[PDB]
Amino acid sequence: AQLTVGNSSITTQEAANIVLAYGEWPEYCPDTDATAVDKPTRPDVSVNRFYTLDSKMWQENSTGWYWKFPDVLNKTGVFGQNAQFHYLYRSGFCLHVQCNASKFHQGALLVAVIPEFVIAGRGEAPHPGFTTTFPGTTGATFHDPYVLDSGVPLSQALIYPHQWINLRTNNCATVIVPYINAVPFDSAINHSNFGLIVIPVSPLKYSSGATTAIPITITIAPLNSEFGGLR
Amino acid sequence: AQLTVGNSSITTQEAANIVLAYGEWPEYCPDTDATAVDKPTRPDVSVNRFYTLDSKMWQENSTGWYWKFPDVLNKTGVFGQNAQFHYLYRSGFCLHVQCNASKFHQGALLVAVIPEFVIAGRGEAPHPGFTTTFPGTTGATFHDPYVLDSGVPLSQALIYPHQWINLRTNNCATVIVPYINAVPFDSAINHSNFGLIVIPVSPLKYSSGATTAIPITITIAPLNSEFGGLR
Amino acid sequence: MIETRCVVNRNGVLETTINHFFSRSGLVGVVNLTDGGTDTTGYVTWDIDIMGFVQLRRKCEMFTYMRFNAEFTFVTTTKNGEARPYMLQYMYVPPGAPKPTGRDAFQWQTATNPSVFVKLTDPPAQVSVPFMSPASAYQWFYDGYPTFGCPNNMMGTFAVRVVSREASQLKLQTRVYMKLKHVRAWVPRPIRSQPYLLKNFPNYDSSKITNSARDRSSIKQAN
Amino acid sequence: MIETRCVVNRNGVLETTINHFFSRSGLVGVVNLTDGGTDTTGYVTWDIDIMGFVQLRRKCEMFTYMRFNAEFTFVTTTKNGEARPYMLQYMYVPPGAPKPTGRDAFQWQTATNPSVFVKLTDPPAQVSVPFMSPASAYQWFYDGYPTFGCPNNMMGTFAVRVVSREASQLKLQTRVYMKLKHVRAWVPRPIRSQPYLLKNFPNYDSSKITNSARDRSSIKQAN
Amino acid sequence: TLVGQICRYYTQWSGSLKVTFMFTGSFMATGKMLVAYSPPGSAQPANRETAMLGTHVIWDFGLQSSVSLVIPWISNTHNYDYYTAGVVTLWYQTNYVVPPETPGEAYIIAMGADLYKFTLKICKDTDEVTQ
Repeated sequence: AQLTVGNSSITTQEAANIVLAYGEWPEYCPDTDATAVDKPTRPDVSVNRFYTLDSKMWQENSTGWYWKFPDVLNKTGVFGQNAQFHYLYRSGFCLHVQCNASKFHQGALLVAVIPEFVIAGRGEAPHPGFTTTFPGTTGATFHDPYVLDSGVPLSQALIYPHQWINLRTNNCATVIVPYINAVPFDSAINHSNFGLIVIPVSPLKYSSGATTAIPITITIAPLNSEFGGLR
Repeated sequence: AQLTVGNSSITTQEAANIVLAYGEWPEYCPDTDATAVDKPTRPDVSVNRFYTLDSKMWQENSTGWYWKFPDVLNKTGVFGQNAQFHYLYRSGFCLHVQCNASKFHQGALLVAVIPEFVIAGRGEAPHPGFTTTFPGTTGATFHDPYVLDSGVPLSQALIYPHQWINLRTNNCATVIVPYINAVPFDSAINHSNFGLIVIPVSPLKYSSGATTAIPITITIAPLNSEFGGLR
Repeated sequence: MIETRCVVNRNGVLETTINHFFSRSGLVGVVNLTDGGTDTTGYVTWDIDIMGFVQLRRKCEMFTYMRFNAEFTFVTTTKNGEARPYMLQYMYVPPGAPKPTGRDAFQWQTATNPSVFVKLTDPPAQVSVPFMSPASAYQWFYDGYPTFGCPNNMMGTFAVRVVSREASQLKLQTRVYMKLKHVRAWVPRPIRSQPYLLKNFPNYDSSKITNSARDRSSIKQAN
Repeated sequence: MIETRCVVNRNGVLETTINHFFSRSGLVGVVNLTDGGTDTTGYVTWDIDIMGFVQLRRKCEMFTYMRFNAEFTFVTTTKNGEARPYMLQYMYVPPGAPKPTGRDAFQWQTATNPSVFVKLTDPPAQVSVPFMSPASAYQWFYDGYPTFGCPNNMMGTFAVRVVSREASQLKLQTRVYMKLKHVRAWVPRPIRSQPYLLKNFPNYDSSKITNSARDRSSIKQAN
Repeated sequence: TLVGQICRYYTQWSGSLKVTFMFTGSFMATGKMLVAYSPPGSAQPANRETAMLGTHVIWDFGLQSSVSLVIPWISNTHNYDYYTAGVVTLWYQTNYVVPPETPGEAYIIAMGADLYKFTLKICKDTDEVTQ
C-alpha cells in the first residue's frame, strides 16, 4: 500500500490492525462559548499530513526514547506555524512507528502513549528543565527505563494504549490518539498533552557481520486539528 | 491451528494431507460373543489424548529409531493404567511426527508403520531379548538400517503406510493407523501390534555454526480404544 | 487469621467500583491551635490537600483525572481531651481569597467566606464542598509549567479560631476527615513502586531504586 | 493562587442575581453586656442598621430602593468564652416604641415587644423580621428633609439582658448576624469611589479627592 | 502486575487467570516448550513426564509466536498461610534450534491478567506504603 496525504507519500503495508487509544476517534470539538463568538480554524490542505522525524538508531546498549506532543511539531512545516500564535489548540494524531531490520535481528520494543507524561527529578527538588518537558523534534533518551523515569514500573505500562514491535513477527505499529484533556482547548506552547515512548524491553541481538544499529522511524499525521485566535 | 484434546494442546498446522494406513479408519469392534456377556469399556475422558514422548536428537552419525505399540504407552498416564490389567485390548492411533529445523538444514527421514514388526538376531539362535521387542517409551536405535534389522531391504519399506519428511518441503507427518490383527481382541502386555520407524535416508547436513542436532518429536493420540475384564 | 477453605462462588461486585473505592471518610490532616494571647498566634489555617498522606495519595495517582465533591468533618479536642463549652469558628476561604493574617483580623468577618459556629462540647461539624476547579476535573499530573503557588487544583482553605473577646488559654487540635463523593475518574495510571521523595512532584531516588518483586534463590524453583 | 488556564465556557448565571448577591448571613454589629449591679448598666440595645459597616453599606448604595425580610442570629460568649447556663432575653422593640431605660425596667415585661429566652449554653437564637417600612421600600437616599431622629428606615431595636433576680457578675458580647431574604431592588446607582466621612450622609472630603483609576507612566504605553 | 497491586487492597479474591508467553527470537529460530500448570495441593512437577500428565500446552515458537494458558480457578480466603499455591513451569520439549550466524540466545516475556470471572472483597490498605 501507499498512503498519500497532501504532497507526502509513505510506503507501508495495509493492515486493519491498529490501536485506537481508549477506543475513541479524534473528533472536532463540541461547540463552545468562545468559539461560537469566533469560529475556529479547521485546516486541512498542507497542514495535516505525514511528518517523518529523523530516524533513531537502536543499538545493543540503548535505553529508549520519548517524544512530547504537540511539542515535537512546534517547529515544523505549516503546523508549527499554526502551533505558534493561535492561543487555542486542539487535535488528535495518527502515529506510525517503523523498524527496518533483517530476519537475522532479534529484539522487541514496547511502544506506548502516555497522557500527561511527566519526567521527574533523579535527585532535593531538582525541577527538571525544559529539556525533559520539551525535548523538541529529536526527543530524549531514558535514564532508568525500569521506572520510566516517573517513579513507576514499566511492567504496568500496558494500561496505556500500546503495541509491541517484535522483530520476529511485526516491524511496525500504529496508534490512533484522540485529543485527551480536562478542558476542550489548551495552549500548545506551554502544555504538552501526551507523550510517545519506545523502549527496547528485550535488547537488540545479532551475530557479527550484521548491522550493529537498527533505525526506528516515526511518522506523525494530525487529525481533526483546530486553532484559535492569532497571537 | 491448535489441537486441543482433554487437558493437552499442541501447536501444529492445519493440512488435510494425512496418511490413512491401508485406507481404513479406526473403528469400534463388531459385536463379539465375549463382549456381549461383558460390555467393553470405551473410555474417552482423560484416557484418549495427546501423549508426547521425549524428543529424539538426530545427528550426522545417526541410524534411526523405532517404537512398539501399545508398549510405548504401557507406562504412561491413565492409558498405561488401563493397559495394565484389562486382559482384552483394542485400539487405533493417530501419530504425528515433527521436526524442528532451520531452512539451512538438509536431510530426509523415512517414516513408516510396520504391523507385526519383528527385530531379529544378528548372530546360532540369539533370540532377541525384551529390549528389542519392548524398548519402552524411549525406543530403540537400528543397527543395520539397510536391512531394517529384519533381514529385509529398506528400499521396499514403501509398501507400508508411510510419509517422507524432507527438510526442504515438509517438517511433519501424520499417519492414522487402525487396529490390525488376526483376532478382534488381544493382550496389550505380551503382544505389540505394530511399530513405528523413523530412519534418515539422506543424512543430516549443515555448515559449521548451525545446530549439530535436530530434535524429532512424537505425539500419540489413541482412537476408539476398548478394554476388557480387569486383571 | 482463620477460616481456611475454598470459595467456589463469585464475590460481590459492588466493592470494586471507583465510587466505593474512594469513599470511607478518613483523616486528611492534623492542625494545632493554642490561644496564648500575644505569645501565640491563636488560630490555624489548613490548605485542602489530598496528597498530604501517602495512602490515599497512592490511590489518586492511579488516575490522571478525577471529579468529586468533598465532605469534611472536624474532630477537635483539648490536650488531655476533656471538653468545655467554647465556641469555635471554621471559616472556609474559597480559591482566590485572602486568608486570615491573625486572630482578630478583619478577614474573619468577611461574609463571602462561609463559616460555622459550634461549641466544643457539641458533636463534630460536617460540611460539604462542591467541585471547585475551573477545568472539568482535578489533575495531579500536568506536563508543562503550572507555577502559580501551594498544591495543584486549589480547593480552598479552612481556618479555625475560638470565639471570645479575650484570649482563652486553650490548646486545641482539630482532626480533619474527608469523604469523597460522586467520584468520577479517567485515564488510569500505573501504581507507584518507588518511595515518594517530596510532595507535588513525582521525584525518586536514582541511586537507590527498589524492585517491584522480592527475590528468590533460583528461577527454576518456586517454593 | 493556582490553576492558570483559559475558560472557554459560560459560567453559572445564578450567582449574579440580586437575591443571591445580598444573601449570605454576616456580622452586622457587636455589643457588650456587663452585669455589674449598680456600677454598670447591665443590658444592651442595638438599633437595626445595615450601614454600620462599610462592606455591605457599599452594596446597598448601588440601589435607590430595596425590599426584603431580615433574619438575625445572636452569637454570644463571655470574655475568655467558656459558657455557663445563664438565661438571656432578646427583646425586639418595634418601630415607634419605647426602649428599656434600665435592667429591671418595666419595658422588659411589655408583651407587644416580642422576646426570646435562651440559655447561654444553647445554640445561637434565630429570628425572622418582616418588611417594616410604611412605604413600599427602604430608601437610604432621600432628597429633602426627613429629620425625625437614628438612621433612616427604622426597622426596630434589639435589647439583651440576663434573666436573674440578683445581678450575676458576667461580661458578655453578642455578635449579631443578619441575612437578607427575598430581596428586591430598584433604580441602580453608581458605586462610591470616595471614602465615607460619616454615617447617614454621603459626605466626602473636597480637598482630597481620590481618582477612580490608578496611575501609569505614559498614555502611549500599556505595560 | 496490576492484579498483584490491586489484590493488596482486598482481603479475599477468586476467579480465573490468564498467563501469556511471548517469544522474542530471530525469525529463523525454532523449537518447542512445554507450558504446564500443576493445580494447588501438589508440588511442582519433578520431570517433563509428570508435567505432561496434567494441564499443559506444547508451544512451538517457530510456528506460533505467543501462547496463553488459562488457569481454571484460584482462590485466596484469608498468620498461617492459607493459600496452597499451584505452579506454572516451563520445560524444553526440544532444544532451541538455530541456523548459522544468528545469536542462539533469546528471551521469553511473561504476562498475567484476570478473566472476567475474577472478583474481590473486604477492602483494606496496602502493605507496600509504610507511613
